[PDB]
Amino acid sequence: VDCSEYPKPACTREYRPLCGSDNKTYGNKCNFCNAVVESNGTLTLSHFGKC
Amino acid sequence: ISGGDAIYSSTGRCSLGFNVRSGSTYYFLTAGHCTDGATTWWANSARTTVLGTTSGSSFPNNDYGIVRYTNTTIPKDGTVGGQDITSAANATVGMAVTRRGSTTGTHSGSVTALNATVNYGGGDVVYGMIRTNVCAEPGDSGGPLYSGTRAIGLTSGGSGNCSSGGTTFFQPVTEALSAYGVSVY
Repeated sequence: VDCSEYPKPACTREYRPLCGSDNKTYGNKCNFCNAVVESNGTLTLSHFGKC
Repeated sequence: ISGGDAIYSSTGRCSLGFNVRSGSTYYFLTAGHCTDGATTWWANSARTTVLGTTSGSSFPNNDYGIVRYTNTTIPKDGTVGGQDITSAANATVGMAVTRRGSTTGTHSGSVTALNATVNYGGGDVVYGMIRTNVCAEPGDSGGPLYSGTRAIGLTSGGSGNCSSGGTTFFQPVTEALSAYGVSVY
């Protein structure tokens, strides 16, 4: 997952989870990448699927 | 199974929008971004209960898709959870609406604008969307937006979440019913 093309003003709402370094399960790649941007690049991908 | 319930494809989970029919053929509507590249749909994560197969998909530009039921025994309720749906209508600014999705359940709000353009990036732009102040979260895609017994739209996307609040855009259901020649029941 590459978030360089973010942030994005809107995200679709399908569920395909990713697990962040903050132990939070992010619902999809768009939600995850917007969160990475919001954290000013401190959040990273722990693994794919739910945490 | 009814509007708002979970649906699973090979790729992920979305929500069933509305059960509809044409003659004696039953289908369900959901978001086009969920039907895109999906063939078979199941009722559970285990993929043991088949629902049917994708019959049409329109995304981007629009955001709707339709799945033809192949499961002959599963109940196909013309409701949203327990709420009966008896017709479809056009959204209007200030209309009180309710959304039901497989992740967040039922949430209400109002229509704040019509004919909105939403850019999901990478050339995925959808047009003519209903803007609302209703929240939605991953898994809720394709779930129904209704107002009393009236079907209004299908959840497409937006921002925020149900805790802090958000903005969700919906595809007008009338356009999908017309494209496929189906009707709610």
